Amino acid sequence: KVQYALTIPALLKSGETQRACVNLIGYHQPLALSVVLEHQRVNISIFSEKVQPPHYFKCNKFMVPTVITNAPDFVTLSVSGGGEDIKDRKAVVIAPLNTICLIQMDKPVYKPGCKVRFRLISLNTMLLPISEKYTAVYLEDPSGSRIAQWQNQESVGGVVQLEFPLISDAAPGSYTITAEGESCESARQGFTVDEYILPRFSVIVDPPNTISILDDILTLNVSAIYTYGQPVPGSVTIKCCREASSICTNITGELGPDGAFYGVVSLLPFQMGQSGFQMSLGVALTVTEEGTGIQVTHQFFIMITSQLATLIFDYDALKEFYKRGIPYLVKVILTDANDNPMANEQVEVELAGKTIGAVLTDKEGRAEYAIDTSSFVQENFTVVVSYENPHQCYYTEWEGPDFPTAQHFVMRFYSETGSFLDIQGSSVELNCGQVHNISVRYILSLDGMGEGATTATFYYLAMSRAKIVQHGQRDVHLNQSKSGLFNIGLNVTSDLAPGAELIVYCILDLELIADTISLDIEKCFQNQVSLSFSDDLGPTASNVSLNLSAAPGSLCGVKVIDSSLLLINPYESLSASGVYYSIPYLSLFGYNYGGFNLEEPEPPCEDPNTVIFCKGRYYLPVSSSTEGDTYQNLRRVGLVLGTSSKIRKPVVCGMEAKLRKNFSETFLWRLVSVDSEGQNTITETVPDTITKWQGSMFCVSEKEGFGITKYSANFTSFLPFFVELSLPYSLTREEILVMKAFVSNYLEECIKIIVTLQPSADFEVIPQDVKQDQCICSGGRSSYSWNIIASSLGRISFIVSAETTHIGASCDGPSDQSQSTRKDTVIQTILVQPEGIRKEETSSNLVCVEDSNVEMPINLTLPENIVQGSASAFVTFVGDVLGLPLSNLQNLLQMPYGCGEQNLARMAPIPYVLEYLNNTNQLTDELLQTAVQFLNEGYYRQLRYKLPSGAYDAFWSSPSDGSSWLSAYTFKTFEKAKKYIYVDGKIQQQTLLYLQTSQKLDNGCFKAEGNLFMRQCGQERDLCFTAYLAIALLESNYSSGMTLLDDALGCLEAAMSSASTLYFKSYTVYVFTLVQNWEIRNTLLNELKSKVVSERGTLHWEREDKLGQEGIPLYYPNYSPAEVEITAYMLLSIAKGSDPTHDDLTYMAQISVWLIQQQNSYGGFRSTQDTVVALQALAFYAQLLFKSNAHHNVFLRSEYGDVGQLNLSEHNRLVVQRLQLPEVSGNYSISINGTGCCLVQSTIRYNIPVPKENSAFYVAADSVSKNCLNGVAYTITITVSVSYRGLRNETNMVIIDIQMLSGYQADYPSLRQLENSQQVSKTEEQDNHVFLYLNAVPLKTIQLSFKVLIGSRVLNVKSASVYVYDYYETGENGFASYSQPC
Ligand SMILES: *[C@@H]1O[C@H](CO)[C@@H](O)[C@H](O)[C@H]1NC(C)=O
Ligand SMILES: *[C@@H]1O[C@H](CO)[C@@H](O)[C@H](O)[C@H]1NC(C)=O
Ligand SMILES: *[C@@H]1O[C@H](CO)[C@@H](O)[C@H](O)[C@H]1NC(C)=O
Ligand SMILES: *[C@@H]1O[C@H](CO)[C@@H](O)[C@H](O)[C@H]1NC(C)=O
Ligand SMILES: *[C@@H]1O[C@H](CO)[C@@H](O)[C@H](O)[C@H]1NC(C)=O
Ligand SMILES: *[C@@H]1O[C@H](CO)[C@@H](O)[C@H](O)[C@H]1NC(C)=O
Ligand SMILES: *[C@@H]1O[C@H](CO)[C@@H](O)[C@H](O)[C@H]1NC(C)=O
Ligand SMILES: *[C@@H]1O[C@H](CO)[C@@H](O)[C@H](O)[C@H]1NC(C)=O
Ligand SMILES: *[C@@H]1O[C@H](CO)[C@@H](O)[C@H](O)[C@H]1NC(C)=O
Ligand SMILES: *[C@@H]1O[C@H](CO)[C@@H](O)[C@H](O)[C@H]1NC(C)=O
Ligand SMILES: *[C@@H]1O[C@H](CO)[C@@H](O)[C@H](O)[C@H]1NC(C)=O
Ligand SMILES: *[C@@H]1O[C@H](CO)[C@@H](O)[C@H](O)[C@H]1NC(C)=O
Ligand SMILES: *[C@@H]1O[C@H](CO)[C@@H](O)[C@H](O)[C@H]1NC(C)=O
Ligand SMILES: *[C@@H]1O[C@H](CO)[C@@H](O)[C@H](O)[C@H]1NC(C)=O
Ligand SMILES: *[C@@H]1O[C@H](CO)[C@@H](O)[C@H](O)[C@H]1NC(C)=O
Ligand SMILES: *[C@@H]1O[C@H](CO)[C@@H](O)[C@H](O)[C@H]1NC(C)=O
Ligand SMILES: *[C@@H]1O[C@H](CO)[C@@H](O)[C@H](O)[C@H]1NC(C)=O
Repeated sequence: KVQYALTIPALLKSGETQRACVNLIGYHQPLALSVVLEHQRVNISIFSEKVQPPHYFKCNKFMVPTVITNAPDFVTLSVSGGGEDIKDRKAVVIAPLNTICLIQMDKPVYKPGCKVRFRLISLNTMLLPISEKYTAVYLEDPSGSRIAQWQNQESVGGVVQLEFPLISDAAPGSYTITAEGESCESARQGFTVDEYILPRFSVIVDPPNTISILDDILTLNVSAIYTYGQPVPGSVTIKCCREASSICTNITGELGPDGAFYGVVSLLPFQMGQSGFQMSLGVALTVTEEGTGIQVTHQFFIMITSQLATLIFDYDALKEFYKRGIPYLVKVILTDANDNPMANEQVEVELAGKTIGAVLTDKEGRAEYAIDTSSFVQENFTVVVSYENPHQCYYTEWEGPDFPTAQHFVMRFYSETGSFLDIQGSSVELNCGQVHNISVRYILSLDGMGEGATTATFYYLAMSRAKIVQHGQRDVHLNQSKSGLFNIGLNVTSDLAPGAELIVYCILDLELIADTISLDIEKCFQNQVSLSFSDDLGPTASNVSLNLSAAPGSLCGVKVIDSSLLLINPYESLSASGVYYSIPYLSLFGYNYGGFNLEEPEPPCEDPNTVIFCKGRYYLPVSSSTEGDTYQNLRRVGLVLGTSSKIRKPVVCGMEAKLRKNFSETFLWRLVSVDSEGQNTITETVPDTITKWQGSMFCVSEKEGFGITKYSANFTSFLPFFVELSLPYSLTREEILVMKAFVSNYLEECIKIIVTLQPSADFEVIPQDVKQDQCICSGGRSSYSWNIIASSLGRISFIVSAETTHIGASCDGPSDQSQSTRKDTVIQTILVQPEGIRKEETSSNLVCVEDSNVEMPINLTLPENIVQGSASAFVTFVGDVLGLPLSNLQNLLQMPYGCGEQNLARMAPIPYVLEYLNNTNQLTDELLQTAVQFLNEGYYRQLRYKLPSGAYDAFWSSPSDGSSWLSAYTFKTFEKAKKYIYVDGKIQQQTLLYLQTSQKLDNGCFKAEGNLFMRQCGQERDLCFTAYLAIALLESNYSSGMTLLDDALGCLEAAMSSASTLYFKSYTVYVFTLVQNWEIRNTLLNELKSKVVSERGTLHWEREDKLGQEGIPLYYPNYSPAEVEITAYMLLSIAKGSDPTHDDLTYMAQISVWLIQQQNSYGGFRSTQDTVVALQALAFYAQLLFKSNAHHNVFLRSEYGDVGQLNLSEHNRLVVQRLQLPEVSGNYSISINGTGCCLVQSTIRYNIPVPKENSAFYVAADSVSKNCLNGVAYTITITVSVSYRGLRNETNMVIIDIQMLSGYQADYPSLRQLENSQQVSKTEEQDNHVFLYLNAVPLKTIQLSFKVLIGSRVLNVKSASVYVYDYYETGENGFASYSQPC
């Protein structure tokens, strides 16, 4: 006879080689086989062999033709021979496959100020590199807007390397990535960038997390640590209790040796064992400090349990089918409390309703019994196990059983002739390169394969992902009668991916009996990599050598990362399992694939009313609904058989189925290629940070594949001799500060040390007369200190030193030849600044000389009551009119930034100045690069304030329903500045749509949102906003056909009779110049020209604020910021004329000289909204006046001699000439000769001691101590009061900046508390100044309060200053003093 079997997967994978296995047996004459995978048109030739005598088990390769959409095909088998011929036809589905794109994100957690290092990898379905082209690689901020994009990223070796710096702001959240490709669909990825906050404490506690009722002691192992690993002396108090139904205890302790508290808590006061239960013991632990009153609180709940003993079923062994004659292996796992093994115990197993086993455990709660399954013909067979011991404490709560109990429900396994195969499953990860010997048990009954032959062959098959690999045959000699086991020599290799399913079957005479399991294989990646450093230990500035080897001809990307991250976010992208799980169809399940059943029709149902004469009684057929046989053993692995033998159970009708570390950057990111066998040496330089240096790589090759390293190589860099200095940021003149130098020894031998401070003449040092050579040893640190007099000015550097005379063997034993000399000197910086506040006085001038000479003097007069020693006289020359605001673009104004409008002053005038430079043939490559960098940084900073509604608002920390004016400003600036840097079009579209929806048409006028920007225009706020919206629309390159623009022009047309405001008239003039008009613009500017204020050679427009024209109630400040904006629009409008005539160039000069007069030493004029417009107008005006050569030589003289002889030319046209007068009270006179226009600026810088003598913006600051001890107080509390006493309608956004009291620091929790509370819109700290942005300050006094810690202690502390000023009008300001509470 002929018995045959095809084994093929049901779902073939297109384009990759698979295997088909054939199992012919029984025949005697030679045969001729043919297997064809009938595609649409072509015939494949899987087998075309001449088969010869019996036992033909061969499994042959074939290539699946590539197909783009899953399609069903047939497999035909022919057995043509001399005798019987067999024809068979099964069905399979050929499926398509994509290519996989992966993102390697090194440094899993990111912080602001870092560099995100991409890596795109494209792979075939088999892990091989392919060339891939990308078109839409870009990032996305948590707000959902694209930040950066790359175009046409071509892959060189299947890997694309990208970099992206992250701005110092870096809005915390989860940035995402999109990487669209010609084959991939979306290679999405995520970030976990978090705000870098470093709390001064970190408390560590590890509760048992579960306590039994019969427990009397609860032990706590709690400690606390600083940020940099220092002990925290103080008091730790812990209070724990619980509620009862419908008592508390508390203990305290002290620490200090190293930081540790063994907080034993007795449960006797607690009602453990009584009705005062709540199943949860709450615990609150608080740690404090002796000096500072700051405390850290940590609360956790400890579970209260009652089930002391637990018995469970391990669902790895203990299969769900029972076979006749094969013992059923019952394995029970016994654990107590928090999952601990048990000693010798008896678990009683009930088979059906009677205990049969009484199994003793194996000293680890791993008990096993062998239920004899012979003569079981039932269909359910529920086995139950229990922990019967009438001594344990088992008081259940949910009215459950009184002893641990588990139940397992099984099924019956069918086989026609009577024979069964079982495979002893494995519950461990099988390693690569090792032959394994999985065991198979078999019952092979009589009346089956045939008595008289004591030999049986069991065929053997494995399935890795969707393909058959490692076929085999194991033949057994039946020396005994019918039972036993044999070993399967499986050869696990890298070609078996995770999840390899094993199949063993035997074909007896008419029955094919098969059993399958689901082995787990470790991930080996068919490649080998041997990343390894050349030394585990080294100094902090050593030359690290790295020796990597892999498969020949491999492109191989390396990475070295601080492992401090892996203790925070242990989720590495591109792990050993992510790659493998990114593979389609790695474990077939059934026959339903792509909407195709692939299942042959069921056989006919046997009639259940036909009697049977079996032994002596009539019988009737019966079949279980839920059962298992060979067919359900397959159809689960996924194979397709075509055997003649029976593989399905019979069925009868009527019974159917129915962040705490300062980790540094990755210092190598190379992508090296491997030459020959592979001995590449990667050489880099280690950074200074003292951490771990775990190294990994992914190492692809076009021939074999890539192998990720398994155990990352580890490196450690440390300094044997540590010296550290702690200093405050700034100090006050003639103040006695103490220096604290920590010297530490990490050598195994005890050492001595001598430390010396280099004396200097700039600053004096108090001779402390302290000298002790402490015999410090391993794990120790000293606290040598010195007294420093701050009798100097400005920047001073402190240098410490060491000599390391040690006598290593303790102190008595001489070192001899053990060490020679260790040198470690650390530089430190200090800035001493005179007492008082800073003041400036700038008088800029423009010189227009045509072969003439100018001898203007310098009119400088230091004010009376001035601090001596703080005085400097400064002179600035620039070769171009708009030349100075080029080196100071990022710091155009000294004001603190952080609001929406404030931020649009470091990127708003840069497009205009760049356009001016490009137009007057002066742009340079590096200057353009710097301008682009500034623009891009500004875009990153400003993108943070965007609301999801599409509108832009200030104070992202305190959102309020968007701000229409700020949205218009940001939209206009982005549209103007999208020529150079990348700008998302969706963001502009969304903001424009928000402007669309912001109709709110009060009569014919638009209405603006927010109430903190046009606070000075009065009731005309709507008209002013409409005019500004029109200005933005015109100068964003929009024609007058838009609906918003047409409506705005219609609104502005009917405004001449009303709108008697000199602020609104300027806006209307500018918009009617932008919309080129001859009559309306002309008559409006003719009206405005009448109200011009004339000075000596300069013309400008005052605010014309008739309401309250006085000088005492805060109206004396002459430099009103408002008039600068109006004059700048006036200059812009007159410049944007039809043809500037000779009678109008003089007007240009007379309006520009005054405007350029109000320019500070940095470029900013008066405020952000003013300096932006002033710079734009100055750029446009200087566009119309330019000299090719512009010869200028300038020299400054005094009554004693000539200071300097500077020269200005084309080469010296964009760099600023800076000079300092040696004498601050001299008699100086400058001289400029040549032709052209130049700027000369003379400034005086000094200090004044808080001139609080007059009526102003009333500010009063005072303080209280809380922890005042022996003089200096550890914690301070500042409370300030602000009130407004001027004559204005309402006030605008105001800032109060407080200078910290010498060497103190801001209390970040207190500042954050002020931020969360709704009194200050935003709080910021930098360089010992804290800025608080108040939205408004009314006549009613506003009181604020916040705390301040102590850093480096200092005595003889002088006063500090609190300064309040309106951000948009610095004329109304107030000063207040601040003193130490003690
Ligand atoms: C090729 O396949 C066809 C079915 O399309 C079938 O006749 C047979 O398997 C092959 N015939 C020839 C002539 O190769
Ligand atoms: C498959 O069988 C054919 C029969 O002639 C044989 O020549 C071939 O080497 C076998 N293997 C492959 C991969 O074709
Ligand atoms: C713990 O706090 C409670 C507060 O009710 C107090 O009564 C008790 O005295 C405290 N424990 C100690 C040891 O002081
Ligand atoms: C913490 O570690 C173990 C675990 O509780 C304990 O034996 C040890 O005594 C504890 N150490 C301290 C300092 O409490
Ligand atoms: C099997 O049949 C018995 C008969 O009463 C029934 O109690 C049980 O719930 C069924 N199922 C299992 C898994 O034992
Ligand atoms: C598995 O067991 C068989 C028993 O004879 C032995 O021959 C073989 O070497 C074993 N394989 C191992 C231990 O890897
Ligand atoms: C297992 O497979 C590997 C890879 O082909 C081979 O090198 C090794 O010799 C095999 N082991 C045995 C025992 O055949
Ligand atoms: C590389 O190492 C060598 C000696 O090991 C030496 O040149 C130096 O330490 C390293 N190179 C640089 C540039 O630091
Ligand atoms: C953290 O980063 C580096 C150390 O590698 C250092 O330059 C920087 O100042 C550190 N910042 C803080 C706050 O410690
Ligand atoms: C390196 O560190 C890893 C961290 O888990 C560790 O498993 C490994 O044993 C260490 N050593 C080497 C040589 O990888
Ligand atoms: C500038 O100084 C030179 C002398 O160095 C003098 O001859 C000349 O007339 C002055 N003026 C101009 C416009 O060159
Ligand atoms: C400028 O000159 C005037 C004389 O008109 C004098 O009063 C004043 O002190 C000088 N300095 C300043 C800064 O105004
Ligand atoms: C400068 O202006 C010219 C004039 O069209 C333009 O082609 C060029 O791109 C501009 N350069 C820059 C850097 O914008
Ligand atoms: C925008 O500028 C382009 C010049 O690049 C100009 O052709 C166009 O008319 C302007 N306006 C609009 C609405 O495109
Ligand atoms: C012009 O400036 C250059 C710059 O080095 C230098 O020759 C000198 O200062 C000037 N030469 C003159 C004034 O002849
Ligand atoms: C400073 O120069 C001016 C020039 O007129 C004049 O007052 C006098 O020569 C000098 N004054 C002094 C030195 O006080
Ligand atoms: C300032 O504006 C307010 C707006 O409510 C109004 O009282 C008046 O027009 C002005 N004067 C005073 C004193 O408020």
